[PDB]
Amino acid sequence: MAGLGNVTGAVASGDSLTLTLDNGTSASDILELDVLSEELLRVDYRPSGAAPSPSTPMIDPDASWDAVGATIDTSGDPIVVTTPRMRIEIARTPARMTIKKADGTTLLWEPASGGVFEDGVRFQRGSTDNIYGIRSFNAQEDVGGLLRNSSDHPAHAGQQGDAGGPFMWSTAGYGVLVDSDGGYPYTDTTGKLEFYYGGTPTEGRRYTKTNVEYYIMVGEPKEIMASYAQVTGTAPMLPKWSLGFMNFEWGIDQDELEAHVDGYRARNIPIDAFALDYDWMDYGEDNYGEFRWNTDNFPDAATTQLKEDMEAEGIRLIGIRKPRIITRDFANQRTQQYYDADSNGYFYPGHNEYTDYFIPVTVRSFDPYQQASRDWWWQHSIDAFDKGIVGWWNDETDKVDSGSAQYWFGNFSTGFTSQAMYDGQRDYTNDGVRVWQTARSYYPGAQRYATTLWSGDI
Amino acid sequence: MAGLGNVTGAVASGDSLTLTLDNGTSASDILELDVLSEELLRVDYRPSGAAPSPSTPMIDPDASWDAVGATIDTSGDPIVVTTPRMRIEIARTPARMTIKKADGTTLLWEPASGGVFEDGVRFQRGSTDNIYGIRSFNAQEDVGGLLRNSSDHPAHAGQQGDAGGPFMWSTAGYGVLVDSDGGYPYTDTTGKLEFYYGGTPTEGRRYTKTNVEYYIMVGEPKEIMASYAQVTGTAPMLPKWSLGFMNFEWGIDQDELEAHVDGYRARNIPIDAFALDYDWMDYGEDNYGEFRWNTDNFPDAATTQLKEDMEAEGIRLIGIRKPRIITRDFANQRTQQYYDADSNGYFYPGHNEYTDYFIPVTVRSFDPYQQASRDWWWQHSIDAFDKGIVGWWNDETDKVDSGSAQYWFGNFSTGFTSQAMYDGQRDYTNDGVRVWQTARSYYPGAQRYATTLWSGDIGTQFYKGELFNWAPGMQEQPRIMLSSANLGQPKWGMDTGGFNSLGGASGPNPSPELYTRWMQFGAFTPVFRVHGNYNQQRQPWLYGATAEEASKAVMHTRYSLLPYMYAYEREASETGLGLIKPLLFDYPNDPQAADYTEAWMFGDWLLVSPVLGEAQHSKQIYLPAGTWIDYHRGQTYSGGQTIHYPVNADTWTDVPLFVKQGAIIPNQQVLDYVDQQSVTTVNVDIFPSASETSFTYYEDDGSSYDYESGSSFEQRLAAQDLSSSVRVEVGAGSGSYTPDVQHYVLKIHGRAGSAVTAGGSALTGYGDLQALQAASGSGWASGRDIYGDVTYVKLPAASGSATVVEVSGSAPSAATHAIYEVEDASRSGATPTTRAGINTNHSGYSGSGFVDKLDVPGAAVTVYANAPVSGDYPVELRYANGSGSAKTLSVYVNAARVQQLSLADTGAWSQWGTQTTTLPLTAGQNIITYKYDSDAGDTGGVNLDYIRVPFAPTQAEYAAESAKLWGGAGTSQDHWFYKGAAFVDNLTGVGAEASFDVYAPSAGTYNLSLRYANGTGSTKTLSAIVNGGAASTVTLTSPGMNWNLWNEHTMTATLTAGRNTISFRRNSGNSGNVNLDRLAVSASAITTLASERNLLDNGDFERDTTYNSNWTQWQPSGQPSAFGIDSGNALHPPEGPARRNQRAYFHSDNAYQQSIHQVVDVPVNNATYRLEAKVRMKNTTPTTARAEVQGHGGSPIYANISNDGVWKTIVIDNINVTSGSVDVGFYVDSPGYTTLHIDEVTLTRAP
Ligand SMILES: [Ca+2]
Ligand SMILES: [Ca+2]
Ligand SMILES: [Ca+2]
Ligand SMILES: [Mg+2]
Ligand SMILES: [Mg+2]
Ligand SMILES: [Mg+2]
Ligand SMILES: [Mg+2]
Ligand SMILES: [Mg+2]
Ligand SMILES: [Mg+2]
Ligand SMILES: [Mg+2]
Ligand code: NI
Ligand code: NI
Ligand SMILES: [Tb+3]
Ligand SMILES: [Tb+3]
Ligand SMILES: [Tb+3]
Ligand SMILES: [Tb+3]
Ligand SMILES: [Tb+3]
Repeated sequence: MAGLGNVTGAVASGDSLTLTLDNGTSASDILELDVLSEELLRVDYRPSGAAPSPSTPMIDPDASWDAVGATIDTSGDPIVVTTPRMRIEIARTPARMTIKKADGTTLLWEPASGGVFEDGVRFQRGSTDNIYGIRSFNAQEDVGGLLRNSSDHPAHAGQQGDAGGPFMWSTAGYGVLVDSDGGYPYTDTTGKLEFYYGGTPTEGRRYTKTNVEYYIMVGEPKEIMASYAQVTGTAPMLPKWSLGFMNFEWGIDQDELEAHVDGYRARNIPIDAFALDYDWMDYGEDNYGEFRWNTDNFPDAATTQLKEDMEAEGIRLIGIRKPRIITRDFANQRTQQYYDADSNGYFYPGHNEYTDYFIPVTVRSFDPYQQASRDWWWQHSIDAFDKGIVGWWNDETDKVDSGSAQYWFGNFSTGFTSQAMYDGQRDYTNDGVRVWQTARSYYPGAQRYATTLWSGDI
Repeated sequence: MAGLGNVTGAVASGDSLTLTLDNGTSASDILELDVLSEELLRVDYRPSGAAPSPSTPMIDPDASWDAVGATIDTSGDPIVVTTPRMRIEIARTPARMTIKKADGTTLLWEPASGGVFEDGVRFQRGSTDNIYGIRSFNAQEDVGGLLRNSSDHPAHAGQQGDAGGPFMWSTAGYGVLVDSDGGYPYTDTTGKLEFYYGGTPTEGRRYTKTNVEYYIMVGEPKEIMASYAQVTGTAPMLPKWSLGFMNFEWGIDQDELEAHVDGYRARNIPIDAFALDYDWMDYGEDNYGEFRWNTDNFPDAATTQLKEDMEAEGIRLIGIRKPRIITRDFANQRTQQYYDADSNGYFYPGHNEYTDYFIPVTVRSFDPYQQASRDWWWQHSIDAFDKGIVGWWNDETDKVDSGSAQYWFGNFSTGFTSQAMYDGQRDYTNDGVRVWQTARSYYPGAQRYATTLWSGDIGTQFYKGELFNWAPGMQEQPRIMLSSANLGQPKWGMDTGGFNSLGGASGPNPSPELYTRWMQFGAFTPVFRVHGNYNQQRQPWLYGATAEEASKAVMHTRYSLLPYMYAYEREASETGLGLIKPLLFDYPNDPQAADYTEAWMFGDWLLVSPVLGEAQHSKQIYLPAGTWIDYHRGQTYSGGQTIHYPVNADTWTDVPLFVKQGAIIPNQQVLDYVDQQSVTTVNVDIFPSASETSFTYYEDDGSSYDYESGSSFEQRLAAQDLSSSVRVEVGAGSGSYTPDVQHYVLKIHGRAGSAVTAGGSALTGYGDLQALQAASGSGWASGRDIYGDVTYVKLPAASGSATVVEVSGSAPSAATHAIYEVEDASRSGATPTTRAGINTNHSGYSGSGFVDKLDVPGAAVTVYANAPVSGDYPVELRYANGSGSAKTLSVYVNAARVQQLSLADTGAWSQWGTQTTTLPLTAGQNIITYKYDSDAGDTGGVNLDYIRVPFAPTQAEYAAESAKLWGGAGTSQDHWFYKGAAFVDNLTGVGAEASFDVYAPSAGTYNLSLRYANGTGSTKTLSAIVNGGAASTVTLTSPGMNWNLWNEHTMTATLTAGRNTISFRRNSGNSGNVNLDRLAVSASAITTLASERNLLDNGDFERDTTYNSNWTQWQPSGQPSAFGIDSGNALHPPEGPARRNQRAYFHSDNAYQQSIHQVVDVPVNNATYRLEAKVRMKNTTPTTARAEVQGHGGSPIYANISNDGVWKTIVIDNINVTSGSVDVGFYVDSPGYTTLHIDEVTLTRAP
C-alpha cells in the first residue's frame, strides 16, 4: 500500500503546519501536524483532503494545551519543526517524517517504503529498542512478559482482566498513540513499529475513521505516560476509602456481613469496604429487580438504615452490576425492564436475548453398580411412587459437562440405574405394577430392566 | 497379536466341545465351545486354562436354552460341529474356526494370520457384506447411516441419545457379540470383522475379563436379533399406557397441568401421560429434596390425591431423575443425603462434587454507547445508591459465554458503562460524592470515568499449571499488573487468594501459605481485595494463625502508609501515574529492568519483591542503581546487583521491601479505616541522599470533587545529605483546604545530630522521642532504630512560610533497646466491645498510658518489632499486677505460643514491675503478642505499660536452607529432627557449598556452632571460608549410621563490622557428604536457642507429606486409617491449622479408633519435661479423645480433649523422665463423625 507522495504545499501558522501532498488527482492529500506540548505531536492524515471523522472515545474531548512557540522552517528540504525537547523533519519528496530529540538523536522514522497511509501508520526504529504497551493478559491466557518486541496481537479491551490499546512506546525515548476502535499493532526485531486499522475485529467496530489521527510522544517513560494522559485523560481521584482493604463476597446476607465486619474489627484488622455479588439485588425479578436491593438478604436496605449503620462501623458497600437486564421473570412474563429497553432501543447492537443461569447448586454423581446403593436409591423413591410418579425419566446417566467437571458414567450406568427402579418397584408392588423408564443412552443388557431410549437434546 | 496354536485335545460332551491348545508351556490354553441353539454358538477362550472372569452385565444372568443335540465329530481335521442350521469347523493346526451355514456356505472365519487371542477376536468375511450395529449417533454428532462397513468407532453407551456395544452383524447371514465393558470394534472393506478390548476407554472400565467370551449367531436378521436377546435379555412388557402420547414439560405447576389435560380432552386429542421435569421435586433441598414431591408446585401431591385425580382423567405421571444428589443446602450446610452417601460409599468412583444450576433466566445485553441509554441506566441505579451502593463493580463488560450465546462487547463498553455511573452520580450529588468503580477490561479513555481494573477470574494456585492449566495463578499477576501500568491503567487489583479451582465453587480454597503470600503481595498493589467463588470465604482468620497474623501485620503497614499512598492517587489526577510502576519507568536504560516483574515500585521510594514461591527459603532480588536499605532488617545494599535474600519459610513473616536512597515517606498511626479519626501528627521517615529529593504531602476531604477547584492542601518536603549535615526544607502550605495535620515528626535516618537549626535558631533538644512528642512547640531529639542513627525533629505543619531544617553533628545514642509503648500497639479480642483498652487511671506508667481490659478471654495486645537477624532476644515487659496474686498471660511470637508468663503481684495498680523473657525472633518483622488465652489456662488480668527489645541479640542464628547454595547443595525434608523448614544436603561434589551472610556489630573473634548430620559411619570434612579468606578445615565426626542424628561443630571466626560471608564448602581435599541445618553465632559461649527447644520431629506436621517422620499410627486391625495431614482448605468454610500450613486430623464417617505416637530419647535423663499441643474437635462427641504421655518411667498421664469446635491448648506439665524416653500420643474412640485436629505439638525441657 503506497506511501504519501511529494509535498506541494506547506502552511505554517502558530503551533501548526499543514502539508498538501500530491496523490496525482485534483483532490490533494492533507497532513496536519500540531505541536501540543514541547514533547507531543498530533498528526492527522486526511486522504484527498476529506474532512476528518469524529475521534473515538479514546480521546479526551475537553483536552487542551498551552501554546508552545515551536519553530517551523519551511525554507528548505526537509521542512523542520523544533521545540526545546524534539526535532521533527518532514522530507518533501516524498513526504516522510523523521522524529529526533532536540540534540539530533534519531528516534523513529517513516521508511522510504512508506509511512502513513489511509489504513494506518508505519515506522522504523532501532532494532534493539524495547517496546511496551499494546496488550496485557487475561485470566485464560499464557501470561508473557512486559516486552512487545515481536508482537502481532491486536489492540483491544479483551475480556477476563485483559487490557490493550493502540499505544506502543519504548524506553529508547518515544511513544506512538493512534486513535482507533480496535486494530492491529505490529512490531518486529528488524525494527518495525506499525499500526493498521484492518478489517472489522472480533469485538466489532462502532467508530470508523476515514482519516488517521495519531500522536508522537518524546521522552523518558514518565514523560511518555504523562503525554498519554493528556491525550486520553487523567484519572479522577477516587474516594480515599478505596486505598483500604476490601472483602468481595458471593453467598452473603445481612447477618453474615455484620458477623464479618465484627470479625475484622475485633481483631484490629483494617478494612474499609464490603462488595456484594448477586445476593444484594433482586436479579431475576420484574420491575427492575437487577437495580433494587434484595431485602430478604438485606432487611435494613429497605431504607437507608443499612448504609448508615455500616458507615458508622467504617464500611462502604460496593454492589455487582452486569451490563444486561432480565427480559422474562421466573414465570416467563415479559418484564417492565424489557418493554422500556425494547421500545427505546437500548439493547447492544447484534446481541439477542439468551438463557443464562445464576443460582448454583453442588451435587455429586451416585453409583448404581452397587446393590446396596440401588436398594438405598429405590427406598428413598417409594414416597414419590405412592404419590404418582409411575414412570422414571432417568436423565443424564451418561456424562457430566459442568465447568471443569467432565465426568463419564460407565457403560452399565443406564442398565444399573434402570435396575434400581426395576428390582425395587417389582419387589415393592409384588410384581403388580409394570415398570416404565427412559434414558438417553443404551448398552447391551440394559433392556432387561424396562427402559426405553430417547435421542437426547435435539 | 499372535494367534492360537495347535489343537492337542478335543473333549466332546453333549452340546459342548473343549479344546486344549499348545502354547509351548505346561499351562495349555483352553477354548470351550457351547452350542446353545441350532443357530447360536458360545465361545470361551481362556488363556493358560485360567478360570474365566465373571461375565459383565451385558449377559442375562438367568439365560436358558433347551438341549440342542448337536453333532460333534472330533475324529478328523477339521473337527466339525453341526446342527440343522450351521456347521462349525475347527482346523487342528493351528486352531482356526470357520463358520458356515448347514448347506456349507461359508460365512466367516479366523484368518491364518490369527483369530481369537488374549485381547479379542478377529474374523474375515466377504468384503461386500454389509455390517450393522456397533453404534448409533448422539445429539452433538454428525449423523451417519446404518452401514458400518468402515468402522473404528468405539463400542460404548455414550451420551445424549447414543447407543452402542460389542455387537457386529451382517445381512449376509451372521453376527458376532463379545462380552466386554467398552472396547474397539473394527471393520473394513477388505472384509475384516474384529473386536479388541484395548486400553481403558474414555468412559472407564469396571469389569475386566481375563478370558474372551463371545457368541456367533447364524441367520437372517430377525434370527440374529432374537439370538442377541436370548443372550443379553428380552425386554419386559411396559404398561399399555406406554403406547400412548406423552407430553413432557419443564416449567409447570398443578394448575397448568390440569389446564393442559382439559385442552387435550376437550379436543378429543388422545394422551396417556405427562412427564414432569425438576418442577415435580424439591431439588436443591435437604432431607432428600431430589426424591420428594414439590407441594408448592403440586399441592395435592401431599397425599395420593393428585395421583388419583390424574388416574381418573386417564393421565399417568412421569418424573425426571438425575443419578446424583445435592450435597449442600442454600445455606451451604451438608445435606442428610450427603452424609448417608459419603458414609456408605455411594458416590460414582472418580466423580467429585461439582457445581450445577437449574433455574435459568432470560437476559439481554444493554448498550452503554447511547447517551439516552446511559441516562436510563443511571436513573434506575439512584435508589440503590441512596441505600448504600457507593461503588460499582461492573462485571462482564467484555464478552458473553453462555452456550450458543458468544457475544462480544465493543472496546468502549467499559468506558461507556463507567461513564453512565460517573456522569450520573456526579450530577445527582452535585460533585459531592466521588465515584468508585471496577471493571475487568480496559481500553484507552476508560480512566476518565473513574474506574479500576481487576485481573478477572484467576486461579487459586501458585502459577499456571500448578493445579490446572486453564487459568493463571498468583505468580503471573505481577506481569498482568505492570502490563496494565504500561497501558496507562495503574489502578489495578486482583482477586487475592484466587477465584477458580477444580470443581468450580465446591473446589478448594487457597492453602494457608498461598493465602498468606498473596495477601502480602496484594498489600503492595493498588486495589487491594479478596474475592472467592460462590459460597466461599476469604477472611484471614479462617486460614490459621500464621495467615491471620501475617495478613494483619502487612495490613498495618499498608494503613500506616495511607498518606504516602494518597499523594499517588492525586498524582494520577495530574499525570495518570499511580501507586505502582515497573522498574523500567525509573531505569529506561538498564537491560535487567527491561522485562523485570518479580519486583516493582510502590510509590517513588519503595521497591517491593514479595515471596510468591511455595516453600521458598530465599530470593534472588535484582536491585537497580542506588543504595537500598532493607525496610524491615535495617541493612544497606549497594545497587546494580542481584542479592541473595534469606526468608524464613517457617514464619511467613517476611515481605522483602527496600527503601530507595532519597526516600521521604509520610506515615501515620494505624487506623481500622481511612477516616476513623483525625490524624494531627504525621511522621516523615527521611533517608537522605547526596542529591535533593522531594515528596509533596497532600490532604483533602477524601470524598468530593472539591479538589478540582483548588480545595486541597499540599506541602513540599525535601531533603539532602550535605558534607557534614542533612538539610530538610518544609515548604509553605498551599491551597484552601485546612488540613488536619498539625505537626510533622521528621525521622531523619543516618545521622544522630548534636544540633538542629531552623531559620538560624537552634531548636530546643529533648532526651528522647517520647519527651519530644509531649512538648508543644518545636524540638528535636535523637535515638537509634533498626536503620541506625536517627534524629527526630517536630515542627508545625501548614505554616504560611518555608522552614529549612539542618541537622549537624554526630552524637550516637548509647541506647541498648527499642521501646514500644503498648498503648500505641494493636489491641484486640473476641468481639469489638471486648478488646484490650487504653488507660491513664493508675500512676507510674511510661508514655501516654498503658493497656488494660486483658480480663475477658481472648483480649490481647500485639507489637510489631524489627530485628536485624534471627536469634534470641530478651524482651522486657513492663506490667502492673495489683490483684493480690500471680496472673498468667500467653506470649505468642510469630503465631507460635512461646510461653505462659507468670507475672507476680507488684503491690498495687500504680506499682510496676518487669518480666524479661527470651523470645525466638526472626530477621525482619516480628509479631509479639501478649494475650489472655483462656483456652490455654491463662488468667489474664494485668495492665501492660511497654516492652523493650534489644537492638542486638544475645546469640544469632542463620538457617542453612536460607543460605546461598551452590555447586549441587540443595534443600530437603527427607530426614528427621532438622530445625526450621528444612536442611541442606548434596554437599557431595567439589564446589558444593552453603554460604551464610552473618552480621557482626564490631570487628572481633566470634563463636560459631554449626548443626550438622553425618550418617556415613566415619569422619568427614568441609572447609570454612570467612570473607573469602584462607580455607580452614572443618572435621565432622559421625555418631553412626543414622542420618536422623544432629551434632554441633563448634569453632571460632574472625569477623568485620557489618556483613560477613562464611561458607562451608567441599574443596577438593575435603570429603563432603554431610548435611547442614543452622549456623549459630555469638560473642559469648553459644547455648540452646529459643527456636530449638522442641524435642519432637514434625510436631507441627508442616513437613511435606511425601516425606515421613518419627510419628507412627495405629488403628484396629482391618479398619481404614482415620489419620491424615493436610491444610483444611478443601473445606468450606476452611478449617485451617493452628500455625503455618498443615495440621494432623482424625476423621471417619463411621465408628473408629485411631492413635498417633512418637518416641524420643530425651537429652537429659532424671529431669522434668512438658507436652504442649493445639487441639480442635468437632461434631460427634467421642467416648475417648486425649493426648497420652507414657513410657517415661512413671505411669501413663492423660489430658482429655473437650468437644468445642475451637482451638484449645493442652498442657501436660511435670513429666519426670527416668526412662531415657518419652512416648507422646493422641488417641480417639468414636462412634463416627468425630473430627479431631492436632497441631503445634512440642515436647520441651520444663524449667
Ligand atoms: Ca505506656
Ligand atoms: Ca534448618
Ligand atoms: Ca501446623
Ligand atoms: Mg496548541
Ligand atoms: Mg479506510
Ligand atoms: Mg424484593
Ligand atoms: Mg445347552
Ligand atoms: Mg487381558
Ligand atoms: Mg379439573
Ligand atoms: Mg417442600
Ligand atoms: Ni488480548
Ligand atoms: Ni458413540
Ligand atoms: Tb458467605
Ligand atoms: Tb409451562
Ligand atoms: Tb467422608
Ligand atoms: Tb505532581
Ligand atoms: Tb531546594
